[PDB]
This record gives sequence, structure tokens and C-alpha cells, in this order.
Amino acid sequence: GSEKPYQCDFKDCERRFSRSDHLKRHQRRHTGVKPFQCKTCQRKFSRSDHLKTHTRTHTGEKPFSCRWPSCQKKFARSDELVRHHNMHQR
DNA sequence: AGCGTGGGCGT
DNA sequence: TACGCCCACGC
Ligand SMILES: [Ca+2]
Ligand SMILES: [Zn+2]
Ligand SMILES: [Zn+2]
Ligand SMILES: [Zn+2]
Repeated sequence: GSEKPYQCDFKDCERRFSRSDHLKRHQRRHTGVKPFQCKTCQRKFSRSDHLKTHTRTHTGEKPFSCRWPSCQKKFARSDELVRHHNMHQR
């Protein structure tokens, strides 16, 4: 039970948000607006944070390293590493 | 497996 | 406002 006065008025959408920007971000799912552009491949994206991880597909940057002993696996995204770590154990 | 992308939060 | 982090789901 929170204060989320920013309601999405799109048809049949009953989502609400705590700050105006989070609502505007969500609304791009309805409109398909993609304000951000990768300058390497020209692809456009709805979100700068998703643009940022996309660009690691060009640079090869892999900031997330497996902690398992003798494993040298690295990943671009933290969720990729979570999935890998779940694999060592089961 | 690698990564688009939606929603939850943050400084 | 800018600019994310993490998680989850779905190809
Ligand atoms: Ca509504
Ligand atoms: Zn909506
Ligand atoms: Zn690109
Ligand atoms: Zn590993």
C-alpha cells in the first residue's frame, strides 16, 4: 500500500506508478516509442539502461564473473551470471 | 546460451 | 529530469 498517483490511462491498463518518469517509461510499451539509439549498429531502444547492456554485445564487455573455483566464465549482465551460478549447484 | 525488454527499485 | 541497478520472462 503505497502512494502511486501516476496512473496509466491507456485502454484497459490499470497500472500506476510512484514517479512521472516510471509511468512514461511504461507507456513506451504501449506506443512503441524508442528514444535511444546505438551509434554502432543504429538500432533504437525504448530505454537507455537497455541500450547500455545492448552495447556490450559490440564491445565484448563482460563485467560479471563467475565465483566458482576454477571457473573463468564471464557475462555481460548480472542475470546471466545468476543463471550460470544456479547451474553449478544443481 | 545471449540478449530483447517489461517492471520493481535506487541515487 | 538523467541515468541507471536487479530480476524475470520469453524467445
Ligand atoms: Ca488506467
Ligand atoms: Zn499502461
Ligand atoms: Zn548496437
Ligand atoms: Zn562458473
